[PDB]
Amino acid sequence: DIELTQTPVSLAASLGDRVTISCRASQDINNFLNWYQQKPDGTIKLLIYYTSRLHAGVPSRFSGSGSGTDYSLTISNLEPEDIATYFCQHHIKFPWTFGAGTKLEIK
Amino acid sequence: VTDQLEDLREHFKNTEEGKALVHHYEECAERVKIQQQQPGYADLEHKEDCVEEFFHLQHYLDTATAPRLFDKLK
Amino acid sequence: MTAAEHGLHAPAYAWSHNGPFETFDHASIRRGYQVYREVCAACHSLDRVAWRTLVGVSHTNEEVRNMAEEFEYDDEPDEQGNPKKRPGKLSDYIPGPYPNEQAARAANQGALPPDLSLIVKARHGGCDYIFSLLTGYPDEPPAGVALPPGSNYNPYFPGGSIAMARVLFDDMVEYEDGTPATTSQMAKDVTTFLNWCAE
Amino acid sequence: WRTLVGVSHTNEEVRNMAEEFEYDDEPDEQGNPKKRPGKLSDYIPGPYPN
Amino acid sequence: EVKLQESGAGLVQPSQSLSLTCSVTGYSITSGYYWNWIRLFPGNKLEWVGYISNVGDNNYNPSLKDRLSITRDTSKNQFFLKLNSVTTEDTATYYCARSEYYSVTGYAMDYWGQGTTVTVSSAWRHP
Amino acid sequence: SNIELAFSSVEHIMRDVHNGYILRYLHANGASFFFMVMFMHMAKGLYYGSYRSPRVTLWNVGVIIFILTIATAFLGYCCVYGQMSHWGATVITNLFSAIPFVGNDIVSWLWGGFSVSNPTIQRFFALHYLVPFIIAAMVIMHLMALHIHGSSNPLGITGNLDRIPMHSYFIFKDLVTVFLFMLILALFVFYSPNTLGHPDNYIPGNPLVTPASIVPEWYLLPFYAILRSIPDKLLGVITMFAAILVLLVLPFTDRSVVRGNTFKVLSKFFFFIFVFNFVLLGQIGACHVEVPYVLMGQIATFIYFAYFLIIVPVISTIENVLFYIGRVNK
Amino acid sequence: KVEVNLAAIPLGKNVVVKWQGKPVFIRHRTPHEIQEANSVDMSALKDPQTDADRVKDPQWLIMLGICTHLGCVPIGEAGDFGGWFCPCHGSHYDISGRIRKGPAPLNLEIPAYEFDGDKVIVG
Ligand code: HEM
Ligand code: HEM
Ligand SMILES: O=C1C(O)=C([C@H]2CC[C@H](c3ccc(Cl)cc3)CC2)C(=O)c2ccccc21
Ligand code: FES
Repeated sequence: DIELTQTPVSLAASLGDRVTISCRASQDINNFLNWYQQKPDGTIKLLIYYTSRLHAGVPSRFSGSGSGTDYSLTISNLEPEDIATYFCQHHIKFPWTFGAGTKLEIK
Repeated sequence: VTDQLEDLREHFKNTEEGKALVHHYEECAERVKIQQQQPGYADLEHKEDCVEEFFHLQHYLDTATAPRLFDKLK
Repeated sequence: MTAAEHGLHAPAYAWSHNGPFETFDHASIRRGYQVYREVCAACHSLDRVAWRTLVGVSHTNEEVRNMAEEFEYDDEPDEQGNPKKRPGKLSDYIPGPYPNEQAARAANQGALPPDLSLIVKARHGGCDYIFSLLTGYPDEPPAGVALPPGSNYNPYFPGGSIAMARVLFDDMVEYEDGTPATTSQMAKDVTTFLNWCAE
Repeated sequence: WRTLVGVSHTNEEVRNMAEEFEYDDEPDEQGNPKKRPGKLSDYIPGPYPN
Repeated sequence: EVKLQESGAGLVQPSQSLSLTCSVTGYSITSGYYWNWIRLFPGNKLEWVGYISNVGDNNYNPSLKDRLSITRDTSKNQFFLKLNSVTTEDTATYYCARSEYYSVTGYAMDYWGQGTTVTVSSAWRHP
Repeated sequence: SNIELAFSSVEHIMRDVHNGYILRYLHANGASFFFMVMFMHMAKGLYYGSYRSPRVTLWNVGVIIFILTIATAFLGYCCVYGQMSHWGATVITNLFSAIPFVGNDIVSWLWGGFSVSNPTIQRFFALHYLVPFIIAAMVIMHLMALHIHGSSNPLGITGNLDRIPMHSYFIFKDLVTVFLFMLILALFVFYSPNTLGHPDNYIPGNPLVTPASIVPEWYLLPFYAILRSIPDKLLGVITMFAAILVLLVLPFTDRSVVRGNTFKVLSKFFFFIFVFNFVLLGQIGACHVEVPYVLMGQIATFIYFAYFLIIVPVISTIENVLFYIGRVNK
Repeated sequence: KVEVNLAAIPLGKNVVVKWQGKPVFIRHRTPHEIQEANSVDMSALKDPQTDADRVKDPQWLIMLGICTHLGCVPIGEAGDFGGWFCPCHGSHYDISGRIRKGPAPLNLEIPAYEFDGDKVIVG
């Protein structure tokens, strides 16, 4: 059951600058890795599918990338409030598997 | 030589109905600016514009800038 | 249909030839050719019009022989089997600016400038609509109309977004006879000349 | 070329012959010529240019 | 638009059956893509539960395979959880989501339910 | 008739051939006047109830002629090879797909390849040559039917009591309409040569890009309308063709006891609703599939077929009964 | 068979090309646009079909611009469905190239195609 290294184990950041979570698969996943987003009120959304591609509405300042077994999630600026815990799942086979997460608060 | 047409469009913008109608557009052009500074405007989806105005103006111009214009010409 | 998709109705200017008894203004045609030659020839073919056809209308026999030979048409191979050029004859058709459809678009952000020979019939309104699209490039794309990169605004074109930038800017043509080389006089002529071309 | 196929030769046999010659081909995006090998859709070229 | 609406008993007594329901609107259960269950654990970690497809084939998680039963009602445009024999080990928030499928970009859950929180407990509630 | 030279060669006929422009503007404007005059001829036949026994075959054959004239003029249009031409020719070829199963193939055949291409304009030229002789062939049977019963009258009673010989009255009478005909035709041909054509057709046909103003020929419009009025492909086709065929029931549905709207107030009235509907239907053809136009289109179409199928046999049956009780004692 | 330069296609630009005498449509689909396509009711549809079957990568819409009514070439970025309008007898197509309003009985046909580098072989 392919496991994914979420890291840093939730590290906050400053209001006006970027950040960059990352995932690391226990196997080769072939870019089949989406990025999700959990605002504190509970709601979970789509942000990124197939390693690098935006979902409808997620502002262009979101990025994300990777290949083989290592993948990113580069934001541009944390304003106005990207305050949420960003999970990551592989879907190269079954069962699929999210990460630990990476909660993002203010410094 | 002041362009035979430009000149004729000018003179007619500055009659009664020219004033009345250049304004009607300005009121709209202003309204547009106001709507544009706002946040999430690019996703407003039904953004107003003033082509409908513009065209009502040229019609008034055209209707006068046409049977007149051609005699100023060679 | 929104009045923006339609384009604004060009008005009934009063042309020299309008009416059942009205020959063209050949003096006017003569001007349009210059306005044609110096300005729009840069982009626009006029392929179904032949040099000879000008003679007796806008010019005189040599006047058109002169123009004719300023260009090298293809000509039958020498005794060896190798190409050659040659000047033109009155028997010829006024050559296009481009060597094919592609270079026409390459030179225009991928736009295909319409051959003009038939333009005054291949459009509704025609003489008027030709005049108006040429003297109707207003200064700015109306409040709210957001214009693409390399496209202009015209109320007389449908949906304003015309791939042809404005081209009449007073006096850019030196009117040989000595007339106000304006833009509404540079234009009224190429229209009367382009009218001829299609009819 | 195609007309040979099934009569004197076989499909590739004629595809081979075909491409040994560069017919004219539609201009690039710029408006400048180009060659290309032949297709079976072609007519066996003359020795002379005219 | 498309919308997912969770509804069900989120207070289940152990050794029983957790049983949620995900009603949809703005797309159909029987057009295309995938219809999933996913549970969010106390320790804020996410786990894929299983799915019913657009033609109702069941890819379960094998950690929970012996214990569930995804199904659907097609007249009502909704799909169902039935986790048998519940332990506190199962206590977590539950989420329904639609997962698309493309040849190129593979799967992605793009329409998520609002959440329905279950707590395995032997406490008593007024039915 | 080669797809290259085609569009140009007509320009050739225009720019080069001596009196060639007169050749074209006459061919084209004339085709229109053909169609006007033919509608007025078909009108006259409705109004005075010519379609009515013993003249059924007479009538029926004209329905065949009318069909062949549309077929003819269409092909002659496809031969200019402007824009309206290449897309006209696509749709008519495509009406055949509406045919179950085989329909696509028919179209492929009929095209001689992947698209309305070159083997197409070339057959459309050849068939344009053929067919007018078929009309003439047919005009002869049409005149034969006409002959064995002779013409009717704007009174719908028997002629056999006061006949006069076509020479020299009508020969001379017919000469008046003739010159008048040529006059208006002269008017268009020399002064308004395209006040009847679509400017999209001075544009060389292009198989990748349909225009965005698809107005078809005027004499065709009322059918374009009827076609569009139907949100189903197969049914829409059928209903377009049916718009012409239905013309064959007219001698059965006319229930009357007299030939002619002349002494027929209730008949006159709807007869001009019919005419005027038909013109509106035509206006609908010119406008975009916008609102309320679509729904207006739909209603006219109904009115159209209802006039043959419903109004007429109804009204005429009523009108029989007004004629009885409107005099007699008991 | 023909081949397109996918890179030369801006995000949201409609590209037409000559294949088999027909035109072939290629829009570079924005993600908002990708969502519209796949968030729709297949009962509100005449020829009902999942966008994800009609396309391989959802960013690329690839289809023959022949109006399945009587075969015209639909105008791009047109209609009442963010797709295409067919000026011949008003068939409206959406942002996945399928039939919404009009006489067309079918969704704009999807050709055979393979991706390769940023070259797609539309044959
Ligand atoms: C007397 C001068 C000129 C006239 C009358 C003229 C006229 C026209 C006309 C009638 C169109 C057709 C658009 C339509 O009606 O649908 C057109 C388009 C165009 N023209 Fe010109 N033109 C002139 C000069 C030029 C020049 C100097 C250039 C560039 C150097 C140019 C480049 C183009 C291009 C690229 C288009 C394509 C626009 C489109 O596809 O919408 N033209 N022009
Ligand atoms: C090539 C086209 C046509 C030609 C050359 C033609 C010729 C004629 C002529 C010469 C007459 C005698 C003069 C007159 O009564 O008007 C006539 C009458 C008649 N036509 Fe035609 N016609 C044509 C089209 C049609 C069509 C399209 C129809 C019906 C769809 C039709 C049905 C009739 C009928 C029923 C009469 C008898 C009229 C009466 O009783 O006075 N004809 N036609
Ligand atoms: O889409 C059409 C279209 O539908 C017709 C129509 C007009 C009436 C035709 C017609 C055919 C047969 C009969 Cl018996 C009557 C009318 C059918 C095609 C056209 O003439 C046309 C012309 C140019 C561009 C597009 C089109
Ligand atoms: S051909 Fe597109 S609507 Fe009839």
